[PDB]
Amino acid sequence: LSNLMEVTAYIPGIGHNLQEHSVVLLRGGRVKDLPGVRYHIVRGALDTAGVADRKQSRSKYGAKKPKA
Amino acid sequence: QRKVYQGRVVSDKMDKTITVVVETKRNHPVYGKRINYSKKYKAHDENNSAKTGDIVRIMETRPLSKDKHFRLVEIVEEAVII
Amino acid sequence: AIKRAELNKIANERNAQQKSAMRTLIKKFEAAPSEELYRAASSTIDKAASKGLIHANKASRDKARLAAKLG
Amino acid sequence: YTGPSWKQSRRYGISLTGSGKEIARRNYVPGQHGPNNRSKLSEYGLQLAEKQKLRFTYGLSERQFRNLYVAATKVKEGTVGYNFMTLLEQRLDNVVYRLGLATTRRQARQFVNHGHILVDGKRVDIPSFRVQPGQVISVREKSMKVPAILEAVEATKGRANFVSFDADKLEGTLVRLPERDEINPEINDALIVEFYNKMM
Amino acid sequence: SVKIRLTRMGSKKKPFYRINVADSRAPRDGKFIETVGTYNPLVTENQVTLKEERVLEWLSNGAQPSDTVRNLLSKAGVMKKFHESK
RNA sequence: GAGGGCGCUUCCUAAGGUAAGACCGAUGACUGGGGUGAAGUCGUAACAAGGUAGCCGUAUCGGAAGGUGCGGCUGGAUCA
RNA sequence: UUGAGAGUUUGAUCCUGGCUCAGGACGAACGCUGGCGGCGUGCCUAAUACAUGCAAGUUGAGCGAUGAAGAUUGGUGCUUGCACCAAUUUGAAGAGCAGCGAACGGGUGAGUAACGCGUGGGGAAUCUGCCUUUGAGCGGGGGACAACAUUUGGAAACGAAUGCUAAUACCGCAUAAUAACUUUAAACAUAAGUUUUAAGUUUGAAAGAUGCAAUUGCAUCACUCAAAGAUGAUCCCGCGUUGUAUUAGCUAGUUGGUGAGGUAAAGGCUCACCAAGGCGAUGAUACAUAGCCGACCUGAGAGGGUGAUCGGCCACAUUGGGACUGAGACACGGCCCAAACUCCUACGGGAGGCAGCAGUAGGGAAUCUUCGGCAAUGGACGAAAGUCUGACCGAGCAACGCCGCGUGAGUGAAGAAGGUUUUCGGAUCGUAAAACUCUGUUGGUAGAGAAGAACGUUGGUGAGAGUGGAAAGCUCAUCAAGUGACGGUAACUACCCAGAAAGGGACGGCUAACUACGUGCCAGCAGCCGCGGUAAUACGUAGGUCCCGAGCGUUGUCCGGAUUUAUUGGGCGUAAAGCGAGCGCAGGUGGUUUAUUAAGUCUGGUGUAAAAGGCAGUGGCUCAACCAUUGUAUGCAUUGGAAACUG
Repeated sequence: LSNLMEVTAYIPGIGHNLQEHSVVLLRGGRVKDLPGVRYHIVRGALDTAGVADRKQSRSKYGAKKPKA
Repeated sequence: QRKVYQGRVVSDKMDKTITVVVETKRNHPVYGKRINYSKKYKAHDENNSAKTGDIVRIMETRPLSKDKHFRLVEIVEEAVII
Repeated sequence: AIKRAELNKIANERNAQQKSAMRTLIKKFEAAPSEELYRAASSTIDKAASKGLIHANKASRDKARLAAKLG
Repeated sequence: YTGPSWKQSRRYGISLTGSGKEIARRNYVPGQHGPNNRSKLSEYGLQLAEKQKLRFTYGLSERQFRNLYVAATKVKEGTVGYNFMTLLEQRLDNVVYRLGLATTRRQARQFVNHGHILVDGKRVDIPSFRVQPGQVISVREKSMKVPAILEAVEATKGRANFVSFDADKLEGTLVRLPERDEINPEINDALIVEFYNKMM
Repeated sequence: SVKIRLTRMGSKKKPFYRINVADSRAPRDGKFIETVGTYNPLVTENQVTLKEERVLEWLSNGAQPSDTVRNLLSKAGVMKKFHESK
């Protein structure tokens, strides 16, 4: 954060592919169970893969409608 | 020539200029009661006939010079100092 | 920026040069209660008359002082 | 669009006169929870239930429904519910459906939507054309000899109120308009209007 | 100094003019004085709102009609009324 | 000769320098408090008349809960 | 002209009370899905920087003047006509001197916190070509000069010597005086004062223009300049137009007076001189922040909130500052200066600013395309013709929004083959269903047509002024005459096969939609309560379901609920709270009654957004949505009455 704020925001889902020097989208999200946060991270983004047919929307966390 | 205002002067000392108090009660949109407000208008003195208590009246005309917007020509109300 | 530079310089040059031919026409001003001298000083608005810029109320404001003891 | 009616046919047991057919046995939602037991509802559940029976029985969409249903919530003449349910017949497939020719409103919407029946000089591509009373409905003879229409729609049947039924030319003219005195399912402005129109 | 013109007001293929007395300086879609009449030539057809009064006011003051506006005044007889004042 | 550009100094004068600030941000060795997390360790307090009931404003002595005292009130008791 | 809550300190309740959330709107993005057509809209973003096009010309009805004519006659050679003598004009773009908008059109909100914005008055502060149109002549001569002679310089840039034309240039100078003043009287006249006539002043032209023809005079225009209207401006004032008094004393031309310069004008508008005030604790200055308004999203309204896009005003033009011209600019595409970039430089010099439309590079959520023409207007000149216009009209990009239809319909349902659960039954497919009968929404193809996108300026006829004059021309009452870009454009026939054309979110509740289900407080899910530690409707997981759709859902913003600043529509004993108590400053409130007053208060006339927008109606891209229209609806204001209340 270039504006002197938290070096944290939550990565949802199991696992992640990113590393240092990766552009990271910024969900506006809060979890009471997760201390010291203000923001979350948009998983299910341009830099995100996953496994589809999820029982919630099939397409977050890096997924689509399954092309078979 | 046209319009009119009314009120006591603050400073009855200056030359060819004198102000006026304003009573005007204008509305507060929340509270509803129209509230007094005192605008000031420094303008003409004829012979500098300045007295505590009197009221001069304006003229919508050429302004005299800087800050002298009307010509306070006619002293319609005349009081006596105490 | 096509020919309007010429529209600026030929006009500004020509009638500003007329204004050079108007400065001491206004001035070199003695009192001179003379009919012809006040035909000069009164004529100052009307000395070129098409590039003389005979202007609205300019003769009148130039007749406040001029008429105000023109001589 | 063109979805089934396990909701109308099963979650109410009544596919009303957008289709009209009472369905057969096994009135639950089948597959899972078909051999299983019942459920319950609430005032939300019958706001829900009434908007889905009146909306989803017919063939209406919700975009067109709630937009033209605020446009049924226009005036303030006391009980607006006459102006609500009065605009249940003013779609043309419902008009032919109350001529009794088409089996469902979806059939007259199909074969009126195809540009078969040319209602007064226009290739009809909206069967929710907003109907004005006292006007005729011109029906093309090609449509009158469509074999799906010859099978069901030209296969004549009884006829409702409020129109004139040209059995020879399969036409109609809206005489009066049906209303709460005429049509009666459990229509409630609290349920549908207080489900949609600024829930209230 | 003073003119009288149309007003482009319509669809991609259904325009609709609206006659407004104007100037050489006047924006024909923006700043105006006051429109006089609403016009549609070829639908359906020769459609116009006319009052034939404020055109006489701004011809007492003197304005400039447009093509179909001037020809509309020849289709209004007020130019023959200028023969009458003549 | 008049007048004229140039001839011809000044006025205002855009910018740049000067000085002595003030404002506001960034920034900072070390450092005061506060919050968070351990579940170390010190302690009996505050809670029952909670183990000297307190609770204030104030002075003053403690590692610390805290104490001593000035005066006041129950948001205090056995019931005085 | 209206009104729900949820889950939450809950050992148990109420109340104070916060936290939770549904609904809608977005110049939004994102995972998915992306059908079509119509209607719209789209750097909110770095006033960042710009190779890349276009953005304002005009006329030969003034003028110079090359070229074509050979305006082929002149030896028109003898080539059997022409190399030419080349007859003087279609004289060729017919360059460049002249006029016009140059201030259009168009953006961009950087700044700007109040005469800027939006109302009302006034020129007793004023201007106004371009239009309507009044008197009104188109006097009067002269002279350098663009171009052309033309010699040069210079790397270019850019000039210079050099004489002369032309003027639809200039200029003296009588002729123009109600213009301004010079006068003499005053009806009037208001602190200033305004207003009719009573004596003297400046100076005009394109003697032009095309022509016409003639009672030899008639049309388009500039100065003659008024005679007004009209337009578009000028400044002053009333009104409301952000927060910080941890934003206190502030102010030096400051504030008055006189004079002068200016101006279109009163005006420290300036400046000189002489006076010392004035503001301000009922917010002046200083700092942050802001383009403003009509309007518009939400709220039942009260309102909150925004200023997008549209329209108006204001402001700006890399930055800063001047100033000429121009009727009007301190001027996106004027100048000059500086600075900052950049380019060329042989280093001696020159040149420019996309906050114009495009488009490029920046930076993101944020590309409209480096497309056509101006017919459909709009403006500019031009007698007209004509000309140009990245204005506009259109086409193409964006599901970025709004609408509208749809991918099948009808019969036929058995649990049917089929999936899954399964206590082994039952159950999906719910009216294509497994079949059957057909059909052309949108698209298949053949395409008939192909959307009117359209008015006369150009010529004729005829009428009027009938223009000493019919001429000619002008007014404008007719016909002929092109009115293209979406174009074979929407629409329509032949309609092809059900065949080409529906997915997204959600299921612990919180609000409707739970069992197979690895799990085992594990991984993960979540706005709140939360969960998951062995069979979790929370999760991964399949099936069934719950809501929607070419859009779903997610967060980013805002409104509501929230009465959660409670005027409408609070509380103060303990739950947050009465100063630690007195005065007697403002300020607030007023025992009774008589009368005036109408100030406020109610009634009537007057202003009111050009508009656009609501309440209705009409037509229509069908009908849709929404557009076009038509009214209605308004402190926008000023003026008569009312003494019932207050003052």
